[PDB]
Amino acid sequence: GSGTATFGKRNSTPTHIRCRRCGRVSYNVKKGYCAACGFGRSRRLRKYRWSKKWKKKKNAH
Amino acid sequence: MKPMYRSRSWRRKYVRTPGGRVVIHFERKKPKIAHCAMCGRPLNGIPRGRPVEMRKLPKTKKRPERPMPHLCPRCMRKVMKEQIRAQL
Amino acid sequence: GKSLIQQRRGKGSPTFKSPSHRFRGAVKYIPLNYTQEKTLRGVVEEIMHDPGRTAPVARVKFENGIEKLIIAPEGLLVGQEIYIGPDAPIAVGNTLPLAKIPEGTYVYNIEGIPGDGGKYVRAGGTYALVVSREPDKVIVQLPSGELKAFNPMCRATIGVVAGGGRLEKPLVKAGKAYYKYKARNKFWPTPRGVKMNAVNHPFGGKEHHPGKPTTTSRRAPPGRKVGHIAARRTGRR
Amino acid sequence: ARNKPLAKKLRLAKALKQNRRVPVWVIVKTNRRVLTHPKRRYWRRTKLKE
RNA sequence: AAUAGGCGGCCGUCGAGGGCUCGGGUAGAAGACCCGGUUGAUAGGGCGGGGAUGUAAGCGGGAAGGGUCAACCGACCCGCUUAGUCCGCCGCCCCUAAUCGCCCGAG
RNA sequence: GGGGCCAAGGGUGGGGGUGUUCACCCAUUAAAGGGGAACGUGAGCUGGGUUUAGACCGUCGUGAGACAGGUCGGAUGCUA
RNA sequence: GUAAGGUCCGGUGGAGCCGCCGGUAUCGCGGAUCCUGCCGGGAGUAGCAGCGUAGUCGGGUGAGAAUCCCGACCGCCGGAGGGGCCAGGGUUCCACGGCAAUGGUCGUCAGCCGUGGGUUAGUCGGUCCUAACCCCGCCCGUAACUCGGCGCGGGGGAAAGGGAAACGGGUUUAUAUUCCCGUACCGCGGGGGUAGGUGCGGCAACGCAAGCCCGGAGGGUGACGCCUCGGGGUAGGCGGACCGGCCGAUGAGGCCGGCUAAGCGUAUAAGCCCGGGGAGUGCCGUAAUGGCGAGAACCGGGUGAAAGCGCGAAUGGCCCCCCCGUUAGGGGGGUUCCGCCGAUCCCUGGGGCCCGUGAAAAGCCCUCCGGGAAUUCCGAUCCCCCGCGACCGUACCGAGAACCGACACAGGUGCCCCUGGGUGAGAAGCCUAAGGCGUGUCGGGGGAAACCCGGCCGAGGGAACUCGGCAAACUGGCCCCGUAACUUCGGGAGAAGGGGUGCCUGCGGGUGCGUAACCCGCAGGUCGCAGUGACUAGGGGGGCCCGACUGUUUAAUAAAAACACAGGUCCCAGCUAGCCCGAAAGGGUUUGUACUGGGGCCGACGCCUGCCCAGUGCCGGUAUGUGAAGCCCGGGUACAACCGGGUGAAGCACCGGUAAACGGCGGGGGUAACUAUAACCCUCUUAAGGUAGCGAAAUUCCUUGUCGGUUAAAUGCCGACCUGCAUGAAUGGCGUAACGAGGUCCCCGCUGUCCCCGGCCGGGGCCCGGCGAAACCUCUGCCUGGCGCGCAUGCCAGGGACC
RNA sequence: ACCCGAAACCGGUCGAUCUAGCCCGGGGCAGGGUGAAGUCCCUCAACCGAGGGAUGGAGGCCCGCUAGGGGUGCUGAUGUGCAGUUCGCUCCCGUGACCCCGGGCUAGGGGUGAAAGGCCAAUCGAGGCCGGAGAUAGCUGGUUCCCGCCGAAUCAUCCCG
RNA sequence: ACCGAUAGCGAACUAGUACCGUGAGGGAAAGCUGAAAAGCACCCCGGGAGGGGGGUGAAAAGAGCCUGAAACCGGGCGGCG
RNA sequence: CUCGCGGGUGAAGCCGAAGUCCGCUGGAACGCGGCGCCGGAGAGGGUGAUAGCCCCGUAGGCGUAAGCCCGCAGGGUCUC
RNA sequence: CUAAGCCGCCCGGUGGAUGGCUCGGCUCGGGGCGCCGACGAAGGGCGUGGCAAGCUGCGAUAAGCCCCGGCGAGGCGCAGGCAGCCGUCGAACCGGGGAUUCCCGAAUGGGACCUCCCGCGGCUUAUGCCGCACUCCGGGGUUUAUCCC
Ligand SMILES: [Zn+2]
Ligand SMILES: [Zn+2]
Repeated sequence: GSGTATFGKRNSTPTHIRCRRCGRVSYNVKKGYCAACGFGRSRRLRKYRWSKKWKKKKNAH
Repeated sequence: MKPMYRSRSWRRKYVRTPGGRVVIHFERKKPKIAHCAMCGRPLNGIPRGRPVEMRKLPKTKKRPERPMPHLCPRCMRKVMKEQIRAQL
Repeated sequence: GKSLIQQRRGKGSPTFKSPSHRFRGAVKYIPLNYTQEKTLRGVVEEIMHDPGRTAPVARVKFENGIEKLIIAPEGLLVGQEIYIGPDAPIAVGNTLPLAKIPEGTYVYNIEGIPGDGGKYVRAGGTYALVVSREPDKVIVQLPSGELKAFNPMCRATIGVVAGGGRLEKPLVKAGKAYYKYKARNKFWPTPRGVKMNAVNHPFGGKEHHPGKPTTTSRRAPPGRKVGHIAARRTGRR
Repeated sequence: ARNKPLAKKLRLAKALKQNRRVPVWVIVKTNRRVLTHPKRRYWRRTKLKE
């Protein structure tokens, strides 16, 4: 096991769905928060200075 | 069948239609008969039915015409006797 | 190293949490304001089996309209009347302050302090013996054999807890043990530190023996108190 | 799949409308410069973002 | 066999000889090899010989018994029956196909 | 029979315990020779021993653990 | 020009470029198992087999047909390759028009390309309720927070839990419980009547239309585990009669059709009741358990399911026949009974089990309390009629091509729910009906080999093969006789071993009204080598080691003697406890309370578990010594720093308990010489010197110990001795029935394991037509003796060699 | 600091669709055998008792290609595979400590573990992603035009050398 | 006194795009006809794709478009064979 | 402070000199040879080749609503 | 007039180096300009063109609507096409001022396993409009609920 036969069990509920705030498919549906912008867990955006994705969004790196 | 019908809370019956087709009819199970509040034995004069069937009937066709229809006759007579004796 | 089972239990994970939603509810006395200076009469409605209690439970309806759950004493009968208060008669199933209970009586469900709801002698088949009565304290012999002093106003129930002799019959089967421990979510089956790895237990190692004496000090830090903790002695005497 | 929320259905509708070829008159106007767009999709090979 | 041989015959300074194609194996992984090709029994077909199984279908009779002790049913047995079926073996008979055609080739 | 010379064309086999090479033993035999070929030969095979990861016993070590000490299990890739 | 390079000539090219002086720089490439791009040999080669080997003939279309279409034949699946439908996919669905690319070959075909379309709901699902659980506010902690948290208030949380209401026929290329027709139901509101407000029948169980509006309470229902059995019913199946059609010989016979939804009305069974009645040297009843003066037989009744029956409904569907048939159409017939089996599908009752107790709330029904309106009036849960009923999903696949795994992937998700006939105990195997397919998609040829994979057979011997009977082979179902050691008395056990088995003819028996259905015997006749004839379908026995057993484990080299287990025993803890998480706040055990919670070790069961507290741990005491800061006293400092002394907790020193706490349990001489050799015995020595058991052991180095059995032969196996290098009693000792894909030895039987290999079948290999790679590659590539970094295709001397 | 290469350490975040554990709600397991408790019946005797016949359905019971689950041997096929763990034969469990599904919780010196250092998304003796970071090495590899002149050393002392 | 499309920001262009991972996050390749489309009318062949003539242009620079190097492949010629 | 007045500044923007003369090559002159001109303009770009005078522009000037700033005049408050 | 094969030149194919070009990058002394949002921000989702897929721009008034001013004859984005339409009553374009501005989003009346749903009070005939999150500050009222404004 642990390989090809394991990958066949991905027909359940997806871990992440689209987020209403940031528009990315990163909303943890079971827990109820976004892994990208923190929607549903914080009023402020999830920004980390070790991360370059939000800079990539606006070509500011 | 649908996963909702795969549950055993539904009653499944195979029925032949007038046009010659075979279809499955699904129904919900009936509630159990009412029981006495004091001894737990079955009551009389109270038909079994789902809420729609119960609402399909008039008032007097759902309980017997005697005091305390929630008790079996033995418990009802006993309670009446205790009340009468306690009053005196 | 890695954590121990006792260390992991303190974090409250569902592996160790008690499933306190399939049980019948906590068994506590009625508030002390009702019982003080007044005697209440109740009727036993039903006797049921609490999934995790080791003792049967009973439902009591009082004349004031309060419905309560009590630990059923041995011989308690459905439909019988019971009394709680200073003036209650001395009979099985009646709750009285410890000052009004005659010496030599068997009691259970004793409040540690007046009005706490009952803390002692609650397991099935257990009873305590009233030894002496004094204006300042009442001495009772507990199931463990200790003589303990209680306030005279502490409440207790006369009788013996039902369900005794439960250990007379062996469990026989690992399946029986599995069901018994799954009913209350107790860690089962249990492993052995000697067969654990060195990273996991103080006794762990390739050779299945403890490398140090198994009597551990009372002052040992958490993650070290295994084996015989602060043992006065060991072996068979 | 049988039961779908309206918002997800609308997003799938937008993707379906996006998936089409470049107009021939657009190709003629651009003089064989604009031949395709990066939103072309094959339902069995390249999957949707959602 | 680099001393890369000998002899008989046919051919050249249009042409001896050969290949593909054809019917078959004394042969075979492709190539190659061997017999036959109307100067004909090579294969098929017909007939006959020899062999292998084991007595065909159909009909007549019998059959332990049953059946209104009648009609009729009946596993199985006997006679026509060394039968029937089959032959990657042989012999005889040109009835059928071995035809037509294409190519190389020293000077 | 014992010792030696020429002579390498041919032969020099089958079985019991043991992973064994070897050594020992059995019944035959003319005899049942010793060696080299990357201790010939795993892009020919087998995988019993040895030499990982699991586990047991004995001894040693406070311990983690170790033993050219035993013991059970433990993968053999190929279109020239 | 030594050279790094420079410059001319001929050609291509169409717009910039150079000499010298002085500055400046991402300034010069063959390597970095360098980076990016492109292209070679391998190669027109491998692969397009294995687990389901499927096509052929005639016709059609088209430029083009093994591959597309129709008919026939022949096949495969048939408890799934058939039917339905989730999650996931998101247009893959339908029609028309096409083959540049995709499809393992071709293609006129397509899940491909292009152009147009397609998803219709008061009743199906979401929407409502709550479960495990989650979020927000206050509060507390944190330097702080988007971080942690108890308690209060609020909210969310199931497309398989609870939960108002629709079912036939028809219609489209593609939607239909949604559109059309027919017949219904539910919720809200309204109109007209009526029951009731102010009404009756029964001893009773109860039968009844049995007043309206607001608020509250109670009861019931919603509402529940596992095992097992009886009763009732329905789908489905079988046999017979009859009417149409087909086949068959217009014989016998076989096959096909002979159909009936919701809704409305209607009642019995079990269970439970209600009146009468008054038993025992006892009656009554069940499959079974069982019931009776705490009220049985027995006679009456009440309430109470799934179903059946009537309307719906024969103008509908099905089958057949006739006239018109150039296209297009129009009519006439029937659709009826009996018997048997019978569910895993529904209803309903018993019984048994738990150291296991197998959800909540919304909703609905009834009853009871208070309050309000009503008399030329109020007014229904009853009858008739009318109006309204929102938002979102609805196509399609649902998998050996529509999902995930990079793929038209032999895996996984979903085999998640369902199954005609025969044989048969069987949802087994085999054949077959319906339904589906020839797309688990490259075809053609062939004594066309060798060799490989899968299968069948093999004379004589029967393990001589091998580490090892690996693999294969023997046995096999059912009926009847018969069955050992040992044992925990349950088992071992289907031990072992022996006999029978087909077909036909005819009787007897059980239950049954039955000559319906199922099952069990008897007698006779007869055929073959073989009668569980195919299919299905144990080989068996005796010792030893380990683990009691069922179970679990290293997903991807170890399934075990390893882990777990019930049982034994030890330790801590009376609750603001013991143990544990955390920075804190708070928290887990805990809706708990010693028959409990937590922490070790051994490990079923039977008999037992000896000695040692000197050491290392743990526990209790601590008179006495030491023992930090603080405090006090003296000196010093115009104040301090600094120095000396006293007080001095815990901890060590010291003392005592404790080994089912960690561990340990020795060593020399001589004897009792009724020979020789053993311990009775006397000397150092420690805390003590290994007791009961077992022993060449999974522990033994010498070792293949010695003796006995097993063989012709025994580094094996079993039994015994004890010299135990280096066994031993809960890191347990010994023994042990049953159990085991564990290791090990032997015996009968069996066989191609072997002597010794030989035939046959299917698929590859081989050839032909197509698609068409990769691993790898310094350039190359013959040998003998040598030199050499010490084993050279390439160097030296020789030998040989056409491509 | 001429250029490239480490295993590793540290911070903040992301993951329980694989798999491990536990909680709430659900679906499933043809057919056959054996025969525990319990409830009895009959005959001969009667001071003891002996013999025979039933019913009953329990089990971490038995056989079993039912479905489903597992993975012993062939060390079989395949091993640039159908497949980055599959296929065939053989074998084991198959009413229970059973198998599977939807909703939840436990997150990295942490979880979970019938304890194999196993499992935590093809990764586990400390996961993944980005950041510290171009980390460091006395160790390995590489370092690009030509001519002209001169032209070595591997020996002494000291360094965890 | 910077680079001149493997350089310069990752992106000279429908670039933080396509695409990979459940997720944090990771992240390309891709510029040029001609002065003017004057972008080849008509004929023969082919099912088509295209081929041959004939035209436009100073030049096919022919859209598979400025120059077209090297590696590699096919043919012709010279030399060996 | 502005019922009022004046000025400055302040958008899009406007003006802004001089060959497109003859011959040659050329598909096309920005090239070559000859003859001229402007220049506070010979920076740069486009235009069918490399252009001071073909065009944009440049050297030098002009205009601009709202808004902003300063001042005049008038009306007030406060400080010493 | 040797078959394969080998080297060199020429022609052709494959490929895309070199050269020339540049509306793009990079770096700078100096100068300018520097916050938006409950009067609902930034970031997103979805729509919007006659033929319209991507980018860009806009928002159901949707490559756009209105008004003063500048320019002065063409215009309808990147983007070379078909057919049309707009402009002399001054467009396109440009500076300034207005109108429209769906849904999610601090998201705010209450909820989100899907950027979509479900309410309560006033006015309004109806269409329709406004108000209703939490933690506070300055005030009023009462029911004294921290309830309403
Ligand atoms: Zn987000
Ligand atoms: Zn009652």
